[PDB]
Amino acid sequence: TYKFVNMREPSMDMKSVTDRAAQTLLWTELVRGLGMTLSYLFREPATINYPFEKGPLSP
Amino acid sequence: ASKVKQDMPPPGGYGPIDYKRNLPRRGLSGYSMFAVGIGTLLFGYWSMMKWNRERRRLQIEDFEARIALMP
Ligand SMILES: CCCCCCCC/C=C\CCCCCCCC(=O)O[C@H](COC(=O)CCCCCCC/C=C/CCCCCCCC)COP(=O)(O)OCCN
Repeated sequence: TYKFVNMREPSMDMKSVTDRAAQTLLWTELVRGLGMTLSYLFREPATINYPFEKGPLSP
Repeated sequence: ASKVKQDMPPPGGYGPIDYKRNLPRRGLSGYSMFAVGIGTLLFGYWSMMKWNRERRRLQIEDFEARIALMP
C-alpha cells in the first residue's frame, strides 16, 4: 500500500481564510519553532565530560 | 539440565510503538489575535494622545517663560 505525503487542499471558509491570513501576518509557525528551540534550551544537555567520563562500550 | 537461552521478545511481545505524526493545533483564532492587536493599538493611541497634549502645554509654558525673559 501507499500514501500521499502532500495531497490535501485547504478549506475555503471565512474562518479558515482568516486563520491563514493571521498566520501570514502574525508569524505563528515561526513563533512555534522559536518555542521548540526554547524548550530544548531548558532541557538537559547530552554531553559527557570527557576525558573523565567515557561512552559505553561492549565486550 | 540447561535450556536454550536467547535474545527473544517477552511473552506477549512489546507494547505499541507510536509512529504517526503528532503536530497539534495549539493556537487561538485569527479573529481573536487581530482583536488583541487592535485593542493594544487603541490603548497606545489614547495614552500617547493624552501625553502629547500635556507635552504641548508644557512647551507653551516654557516658551512663555522665555518670552517673559526676552526683553
Ligand atoms: C485602528 C486601525 C489601526 C490600523 C493598523 C492596523 C495594523 C495591524 C494589523 C496589520 C499588521 C500586520 C503585521 C505587519 C508585519 C507583516 C509582515 C509580513 O509581510 O508577513 C510575512 C513576511 O514576514 C516574514 O516572513 C518574516 C520572515 C523572517 C522571520 C525570521 C525572524 C522572525 C521571528 C522573530 C519574531 C519577531 C518578533 C518581533 C519583536 C519586535 C521587538 C521590537 C508575509 O510574507 P510571506 O508569508 O512570505 O507571503 C507574502 C507573499 N505571499
